[PDB]
Amino acid sequence: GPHSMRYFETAVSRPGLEEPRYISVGYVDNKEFVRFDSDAENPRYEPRAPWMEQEGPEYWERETQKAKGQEQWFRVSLRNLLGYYNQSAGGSHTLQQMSGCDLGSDWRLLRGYLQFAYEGRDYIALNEDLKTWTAADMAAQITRRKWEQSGAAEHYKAYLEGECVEWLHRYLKNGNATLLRTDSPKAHVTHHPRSKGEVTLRCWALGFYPADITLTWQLNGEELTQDMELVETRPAGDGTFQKWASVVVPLGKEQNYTCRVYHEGLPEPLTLRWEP
Amino acid sequence: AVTQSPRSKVAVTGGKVTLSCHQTNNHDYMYWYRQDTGHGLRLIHYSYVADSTEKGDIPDGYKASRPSQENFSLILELASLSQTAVYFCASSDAGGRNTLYFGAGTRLSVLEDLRNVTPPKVSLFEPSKAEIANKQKATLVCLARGFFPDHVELSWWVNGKEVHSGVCTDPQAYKESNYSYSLSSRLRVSATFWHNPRNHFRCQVQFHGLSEEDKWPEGSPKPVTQNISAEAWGRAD
Amino acid sequence: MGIQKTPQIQVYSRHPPENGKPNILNCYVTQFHPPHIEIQMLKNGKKIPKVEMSDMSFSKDWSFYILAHTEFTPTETDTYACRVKHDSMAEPKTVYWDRDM
Amino acid sequence: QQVRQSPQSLTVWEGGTTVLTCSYEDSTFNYFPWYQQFPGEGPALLISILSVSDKKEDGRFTTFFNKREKKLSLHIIDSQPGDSATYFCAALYGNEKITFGAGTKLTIKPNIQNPEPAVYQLKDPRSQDSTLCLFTDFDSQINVPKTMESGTFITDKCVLDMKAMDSKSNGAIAWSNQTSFTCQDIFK
Amino acid sequence: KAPANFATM
Repeated sequence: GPHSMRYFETAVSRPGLEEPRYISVGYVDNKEFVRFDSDAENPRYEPRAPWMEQEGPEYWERETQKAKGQEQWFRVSLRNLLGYYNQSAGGSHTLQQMSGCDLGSDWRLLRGYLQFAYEGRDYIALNEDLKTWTAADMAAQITRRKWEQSGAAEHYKAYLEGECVEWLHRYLKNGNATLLRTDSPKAHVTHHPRSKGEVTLRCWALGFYPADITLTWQLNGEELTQDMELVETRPAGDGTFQKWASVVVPLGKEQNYTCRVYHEGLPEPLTLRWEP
Repeated sequence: AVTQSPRSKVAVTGGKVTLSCHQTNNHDYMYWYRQDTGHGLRLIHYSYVADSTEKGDIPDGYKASRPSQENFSLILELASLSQTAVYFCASSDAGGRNTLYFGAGTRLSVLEDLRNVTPPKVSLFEPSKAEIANKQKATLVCLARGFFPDHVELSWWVNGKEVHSGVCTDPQAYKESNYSYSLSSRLRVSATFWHNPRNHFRCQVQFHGLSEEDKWPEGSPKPVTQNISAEAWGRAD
Repeated sequence: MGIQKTPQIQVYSRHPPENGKPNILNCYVTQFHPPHIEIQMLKNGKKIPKVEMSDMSFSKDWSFYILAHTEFTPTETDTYACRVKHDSMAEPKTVYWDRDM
Repeated sequence: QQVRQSPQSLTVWEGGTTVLTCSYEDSTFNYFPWYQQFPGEGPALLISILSVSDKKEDGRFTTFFNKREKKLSLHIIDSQPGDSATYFCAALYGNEKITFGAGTKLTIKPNIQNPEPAVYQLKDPRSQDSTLCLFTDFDSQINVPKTMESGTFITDKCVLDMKAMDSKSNGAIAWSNQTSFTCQDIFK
Repeated sequence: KAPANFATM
């Protein structure tokens, strides 16, 4: 199947004496595997998945040096944007970056990403050609022109087609057994009266990993849409996740409704019903 | 632009020396490099933000100061013989792969005794009649002698404008004795250009010695940085 | 720029709640921007000390998320809540723990 | 040391191709710029290449990168006297600090093809008896003798080019702390 | 491994 790697980076300037907070998080197939935070007592890239313990000290040393360079880069970039937008000096501002690659099972690069946001809005992004830029506003045109003149896209293209692909491959080899790990959801239905002869049926899934999951309600073989509510999938805090989905139904008809739970850990989807 | 000051410095051993650099690139990173006999670019100190500095690879004997974004100075509190070298400032945007933009360099000589600093005698030898006759060319030869240290630049000026065609200058001053260097250059023109009395030829030797910062006692010439020229007019002889 | 996002808050227990069993109360706050946020967990309207905060992360829409958690032992009598202050909102938002959600 | 650059200096005949090479130790290095430094000036970026490429060309300059042997080179076609300069190779990984080689001093010289060597004496008119010796128009093969005596000085081959016409020439100068010397033997 | 950004914004 496909695979992905991403580095999500944030620098947040602070109105006082402190330099910007800089954080970088790496993901392989959407699982956090490394992290750097400038606010840590000893700021350094750290392993966040067991399988990253295969890398020697030089890996962590040189990645750490890289983060230190990025931190300066973000500091300079924040200061430049503050001038481009004519913003006041004593505020707080957020610059973010997403970078990485999607790979096929044949290890072909399917798509490279290199994009930024300022104050929560898209700022600039490298196009799919890995050669040209899309700039969202006036300030970003300044950046675009600057990067066009210095040939910046070529450097990101090199990263995305070379290192990004090659290191993702290495990480998948080292992380294979752990990346395949699943915990199946445990499911049950709860029954909660509400006014005018109606009841909420809430279908729960608990203790599952990874977070991806689908819950559906059905009646008489048709999947439902109205009277329905889903909560965002949420961590339990112990590395597993939780979700529920609910439907409002007529009192006396509850047992006609069935919930289905779809999750990769399961040998097949769960189907269940209120069982009083 | 990245501009260094001074262009040349002669200092006493144990004296204080400050080399300055000013950049108008609005760059955050600034650097000081050392180059020895035209080789190497060795990082002494650098700085990635106004008002702070970082130790480079060969920091010892040197301090740096970054009082503003534009300015980065290299400070030698107690100059030693071994700090005789050429020093280059640079700037860059962020660092890493971003291009370094360099100043034009500062030559430093550190000496035990500044009484040895001496400007050149500049002599212009006129072309041989045998060359003019046999080859329809006229080679003028300029010789600068008796100078110390070797911070000299020789240029030729024809009719008030600097020329580069027809010139070859020695790349390296020749050491004649402990405290005495010599340098030569030649300018070759056609016989008839030399034979024209309207043509003016000038060898200019730029000597870099002491500056205004140096105090000098009462009775003798201060061997300051200065231009010294020798000249000749063409003639139909 | 740019674009603020209002935090989305869930308060819920790690394990199914029972009065008298020790448990973990979570406050999961997502979809917010900017990243500056204040998060308290409250018992009877009073700040709980020693609430732990996860690392903050962000999503592909740029919005941030974080988990606050504390040890607790639910009872019939005690109210629990999570209170959040963020610049997207005029006033703090307080979300009470509902054990059925 | 991580970037190895040889030779210290090299001469190439005008119109020839100069080949400058460097080697590096860190196989992860992925950005390789060359800097050119002309006498009395500072280094300036000449050309650069990323490790995903084999070559980069700009006018008469080409850089080549060979990952397998960890070798970088710079080729200059139709070498001009104006290409005389020190060339620095360099390498780095990522955003790490640049590592420079020691630099190769390149001098491009004409190979003179109709040599008529001669020796002349010249006089300084602002002097009593001061003279020097000029050895000019000799061929580019021969070694200019060096002084076999304290008190007399002979300079190295110095090539000039009167771009007024087509007339390059090798020359060298000698002078002494005396008029006991004579130009007609000092040069051979 | 992470990106090492080039020119600043």
